[PDB]
Amino acid sequence: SGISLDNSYKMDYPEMGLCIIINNKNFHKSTGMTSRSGTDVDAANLRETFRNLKYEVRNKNDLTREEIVELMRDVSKEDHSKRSSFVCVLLSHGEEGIIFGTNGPVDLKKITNFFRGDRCRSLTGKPKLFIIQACRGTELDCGIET
Amino acid sequence: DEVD
Amino acid sequence: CHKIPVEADFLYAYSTAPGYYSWRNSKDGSWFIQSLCAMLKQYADKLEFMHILTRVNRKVADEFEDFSFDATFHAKKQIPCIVSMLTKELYFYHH
Repeated sequence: SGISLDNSYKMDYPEMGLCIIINNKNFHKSTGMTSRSGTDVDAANLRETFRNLKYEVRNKNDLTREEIVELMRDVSKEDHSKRSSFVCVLLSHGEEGIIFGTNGPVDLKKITNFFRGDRCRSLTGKPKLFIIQACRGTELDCGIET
Repeated sequence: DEVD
Repeated sequence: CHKIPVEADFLYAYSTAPGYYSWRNSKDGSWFIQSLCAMLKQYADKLEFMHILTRVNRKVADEFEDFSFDATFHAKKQIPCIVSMLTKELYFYHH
């Protein structure tokens, strides 16, 4: 055939891939974390948006830290050979490097490590997208008028 | 408007 | 004939800059997710993903500013934070 370029990810596998949405709205009272009013609007918008991009969307609601880790582990052990990519959306409280389960924190590195090139071989070489709606600390941006 |  | 880094081919689309709060509207959803979904709907058949996310950065930065009765929290702004370890361009369409 003619000249070939390899500058873009192959996105014409039989499936676009999974889109896992973790929607944490209500937190255990003992944590003191506030309920995240509006997050259901986000979760519905994401489900529809990624549906129209032909992702297999799985919505999860109000997961403990243990459930988040087990979910990510199990998903990373699926056979993604026929999938072009992987998407995970995290909607929760957070601080720098951390997202909250309903009962306590999860290191973001623990979640993403399951999908490392050596640990999820059926996603090696494929784009792994993590979309994170969560705080990263407590600083406020005062802005500047233009 | 709320913070996360 | 070679290895790739185990950290290659990840993209982290953070709603806010390191160290910062992220803003969520109780009626409309979060500023970032509102904007991300709007830009994907408009541009996923047209633009490479980093350029989509740059439009999201612009929309969040330009179009949102919070209102609060609390002077500490009033009139603040947000910039999302695109963290790319990707090694290729990403288009959601093909062929």
